[PDB]
Amino acid sequence: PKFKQRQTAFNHLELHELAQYGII
Amino acid sequence: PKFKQRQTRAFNHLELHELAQYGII
Amino acid sequence: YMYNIESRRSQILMWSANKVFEELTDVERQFHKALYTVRSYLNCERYSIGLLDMTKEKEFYDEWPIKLGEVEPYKGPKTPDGREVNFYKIIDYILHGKEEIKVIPTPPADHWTLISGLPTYVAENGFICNMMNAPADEYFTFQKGPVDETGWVIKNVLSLPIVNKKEDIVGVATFYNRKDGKPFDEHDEYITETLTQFLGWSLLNTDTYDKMNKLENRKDIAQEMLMNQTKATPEEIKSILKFQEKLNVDVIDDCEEKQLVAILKEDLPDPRSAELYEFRFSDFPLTEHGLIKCGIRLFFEINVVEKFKVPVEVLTRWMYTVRKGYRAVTYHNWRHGFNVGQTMFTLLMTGRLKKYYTDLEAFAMLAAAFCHDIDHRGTNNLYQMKSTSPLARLHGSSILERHHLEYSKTLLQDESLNIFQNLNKRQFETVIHLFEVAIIATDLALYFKKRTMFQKIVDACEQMQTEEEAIKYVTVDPTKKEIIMAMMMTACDLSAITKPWEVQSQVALMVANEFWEQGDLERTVLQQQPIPMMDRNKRDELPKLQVGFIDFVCTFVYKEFSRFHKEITPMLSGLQNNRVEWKSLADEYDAKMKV
Amino acid sequence: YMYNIESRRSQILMWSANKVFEELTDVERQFHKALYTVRSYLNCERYSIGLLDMTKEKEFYDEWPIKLGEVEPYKGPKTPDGREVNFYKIIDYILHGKEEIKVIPTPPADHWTLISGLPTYVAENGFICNMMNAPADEYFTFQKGPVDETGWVIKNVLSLPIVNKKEDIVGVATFYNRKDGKPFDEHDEYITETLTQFLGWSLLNTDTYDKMNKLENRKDIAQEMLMNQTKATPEEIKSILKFQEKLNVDVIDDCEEKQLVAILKEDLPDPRSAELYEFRFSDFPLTEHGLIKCGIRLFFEINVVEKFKVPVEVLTRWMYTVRKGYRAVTYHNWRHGFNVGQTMFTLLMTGRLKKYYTDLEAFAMLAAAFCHDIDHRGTNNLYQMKSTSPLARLHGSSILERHHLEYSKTLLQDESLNIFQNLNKRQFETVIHLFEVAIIATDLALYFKKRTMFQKIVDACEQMQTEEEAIKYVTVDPTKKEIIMAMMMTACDLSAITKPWEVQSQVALMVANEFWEQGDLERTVLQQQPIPMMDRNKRDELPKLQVGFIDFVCTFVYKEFSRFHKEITPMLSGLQNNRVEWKSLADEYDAKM
Ligand SMILES: [Mg+2]
Ligand SMILES: [Mg+2]
Ligand SMILES: [Zn+2]
Ligand SMILES: [Zn+2]
Repeated sequence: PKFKQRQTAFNHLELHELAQYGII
Repeated sequence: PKFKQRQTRAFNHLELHELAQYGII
Repeated sequence: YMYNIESRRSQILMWSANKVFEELTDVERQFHKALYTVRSYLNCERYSIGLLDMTKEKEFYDEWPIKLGEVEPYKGPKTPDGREVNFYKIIDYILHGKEEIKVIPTPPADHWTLISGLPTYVAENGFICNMMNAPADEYFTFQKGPVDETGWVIKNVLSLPIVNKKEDIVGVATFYNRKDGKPFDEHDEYITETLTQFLGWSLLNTDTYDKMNKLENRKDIAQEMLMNQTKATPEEIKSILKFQEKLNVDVIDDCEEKQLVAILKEDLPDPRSAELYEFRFSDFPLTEHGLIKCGIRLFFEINVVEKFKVPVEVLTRWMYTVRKGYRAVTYHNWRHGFNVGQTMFTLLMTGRLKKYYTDLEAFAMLAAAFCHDIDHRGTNNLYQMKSTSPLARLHGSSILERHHLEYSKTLLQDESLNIFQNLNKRQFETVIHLFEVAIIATDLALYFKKRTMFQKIVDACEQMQTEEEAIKYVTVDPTKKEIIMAMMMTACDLSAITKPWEVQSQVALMVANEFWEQGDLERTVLQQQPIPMMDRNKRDELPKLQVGFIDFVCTFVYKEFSRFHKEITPMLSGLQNNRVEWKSLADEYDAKMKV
Repeated sequence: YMYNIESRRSQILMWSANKVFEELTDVERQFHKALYTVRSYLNCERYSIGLLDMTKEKEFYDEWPIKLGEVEPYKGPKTPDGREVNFYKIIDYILHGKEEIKVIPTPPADHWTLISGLPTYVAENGFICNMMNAPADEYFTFQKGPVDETGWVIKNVLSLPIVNKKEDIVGVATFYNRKDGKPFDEHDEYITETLTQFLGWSLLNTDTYDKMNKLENRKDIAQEMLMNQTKATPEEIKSILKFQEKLNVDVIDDCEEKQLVAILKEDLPDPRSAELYEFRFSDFPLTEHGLIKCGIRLFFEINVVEKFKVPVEVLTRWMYTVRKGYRAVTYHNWRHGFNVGQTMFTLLMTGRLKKYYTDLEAFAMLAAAFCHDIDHRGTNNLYQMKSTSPLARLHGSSILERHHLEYSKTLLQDESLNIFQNLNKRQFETVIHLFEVAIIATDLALYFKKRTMFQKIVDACEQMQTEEEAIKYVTVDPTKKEIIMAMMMTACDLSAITKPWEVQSQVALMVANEFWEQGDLERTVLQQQPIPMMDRNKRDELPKLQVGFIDFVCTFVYKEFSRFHKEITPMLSGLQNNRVEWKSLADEYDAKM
């Protein structure tokens, strides 16, 4: 009886202009 | 060089009737 | 050796298991944790893992140029499932010199692993490839010299596919130099193939992680869309809180809260005029919008909106969204919710039960009473159990009452609706505790189970010589208060039995119709014979069954409350009147059976 | 031996892993699969597993009797967390003979596994217990004789706790007598402790299964509640399909469907009036209910409701449910949806594009056009990307357009709304494909990418002198039809640039207001400087930006379409007029500076 603890694309012009209109 | 295919293989006795009759249980 | 490789294998399994069972994460994060934690057990000077792009089909706008013929068809390497060999990410674990973990998103073909075709060939075929003396092979253009100017030279390569259970490949793990300089042996093939099969099974945890994040995002979107449909629009607020038509501001509620209090206190009907105090209150003359206005008045009348500075617009919009949260079912619609809330207010005020409850127990009690059957589908818990509705799998016992509590708490979570803004945290915890106590109380079963305890309380209090002793004896112990609260909620839930005969008549026809529609659903969908209460053909049996409802269920709680407080004496008296009426109708049915 | 020990351990781990990764199942099912799959590698004569009830807290109605003193306080065994030792299920695997397996829900204390206190003690403390000659020890009082009618007797016990990550104990795996006469040695202790640690980590997969089922139920409830809030009530339907007030029929619709067609065709506005055939259509003098009546009329006018025999009440409910699915945001509300659907109808009928598409294709186009911005929150994809909205985590690119597609297909998925119920499968796939193409084509980035392909189509089509050759050339290839589809969807969504100046000024103000509310949110809650288009402080710069919006986006579409069909020639002409008006507002601002 032993008890243990658990172990534990876009073009350049598109790439510029699309940013101003928030299309990206 | 060796090339191989992949290995993959509570309630009363009388109350029970009334409780069932009214849909309580 | 055999023992060493088996212990190494099993500790690979154990650490990969630990790191996939620490938390659910994507393919990169799980393989980062598992591989980096197994760095000591993979005897490799370097190794890397490139994950293939998983997009098996492409969007139509990317397929247009190929079908149009503007761009020549892709001819070259393809996975056995037919996808393109595109590695979207590489993670290099350099260990032979300085340990470093280089993440390369979208590695170009210039990457020292991809300049040789061997990951591409493994993605093309899914073959386990072991290769020795890399400069000598002619088919694969592996580097014959230093590869990163550090004098590290690729000598051996062991490339394996990781395979999803569909046989679709997900990534290529490339294990380089064997340290000992020996070629890869069947033992190290066995270790690496074990690792890669465990990783392919561990792909289930990533699969689930994405699935649950999708389910979570869809749930949060569905709840926010429901909140948009359910929350009162500002027009619905203005229909009650007529600040525009009298303060002449017309744009924003920039006026002081005392102005909104005045403008609402004049708009809400007087509770003496509309019988909001009496037990005999009937909602049939009033419209549901008038019930909203009456409910806001009831929150004013307990003098709690002013005491705790409940914002008037927030109270008004929480009462309108509560009204909108009820479905249009025959009996468990908003009208029954308001009748329970009005009966609760009547118990507090006219029943003189407020003597046992503070103002943050009456406030929470009324707010829980108004919401005790919000979004009722129209079916009892038996239909939920039998049809196996998502409610019955979500809530094990007291299915609908737990749903009504969860939805009322969800309404209170939004700051735009929260009448409990200006309360302390411990006061909010108290209110939430009494919200659960009052909403889960409404299932009839629980009532039947706790009748004994409430009877023992009332019998003990009847012997008390003075009112002050009974009040102190109740208010000392929280539990006795909770029992009285639960039986108050049940007595409000059944209050229609105590209404005058005209109300009881109609409301009983509504309850019978709802039960007949529920039983028609049971007969049509479940192919079961309904209980005669739910059978339309037993319509003529309705009155005598209603008699059985009166003397079995309600009469106990109303007799115990009539003993507890004399002011609740008339409520039982109405129940007794209703019993006589239904009994006469049952005798007429007996005459029909007598001929 | 040690090699055999590790081969057992590694095999145990691998097959428990295989069976937890076979299917996400409950704790009972996962341990049944693992233990029964590892039945050979345990090498015990018998073993059992008992799972403890997980209720850490009692419900208040079960705690009242304790506080009232009606029931004496529970004394005796308690787990280290404080839960009661209540084994709710045992699964016994009898491996000594007949290979029997039994499941005992709610085992009594009479159960031979619970007769001895050793699982109860293990739940009390979470110790690992190795017990030699179990019936000889006096403490747990094991069965000295045969356990059952079979001559099987307990000789050793190896009881271990399964531990949740919160250190709560979840079950007791009681491995009985070893196949060999040897006691359990520390090598078997190590094997079994490894097994129990793996099982305690597979508790993650069980917890995730239970969480995922709760998430799925909550999602389906939330969707059904949303469906009830969104679906047109019967009175909302009856407000349009006035069968009661004209046919003299009760609430149950027993009328002939042809009679419902007749009664609706008199209740819908005449398509020649209210300019439902014209590009100059303005929805401002019409209420949303009048727009619903118009949209039902437009579905009639393509002659599809009768040709495919789709029900009238389903169509009316679908239209009203679409109206309710649009929010009350400043510009992307139902008015924008109907203006796009009307522009689609006008492109089909007046633009003479109908000669390129079938009846079914036109029906799909009009239904997709009405739903193209359903449930728009009023913020562009940029705000979803920056605020990390659940939409942006759900849909990667074209976030809102994918949301609008998914929601409109969810609306079509309900049979009470499905206008495509009476069509064959392959037609359902065709209409769904055209729905997806049309809705996803409303992302402007996709349009910008495909401008060149559309222009190449138009340039190729201008070279033929006869219409019959042009129709044969286009209609042979599906892809050319899909490009015309995408550019029609983009030309309809941006149609307000083509509307007359009176309409355009007010719509441009509405768009500017929605963009200023967008910028307000990004400044207030995100601490970012808004783009001058979304910056309210640059209100006075609004007309100049409109000129750029005309000079950069729409002019290409309407040039290519005016080349492609002379009938769409007036639409570009209106765009040109609007540009001149914005020019009269831009240079005045340069005179004010
Ligand atoms: Mg209820
Ligand atoms: Mg859009
Ligand atoms: Zn109720
Ligand atoms: Zn749009």
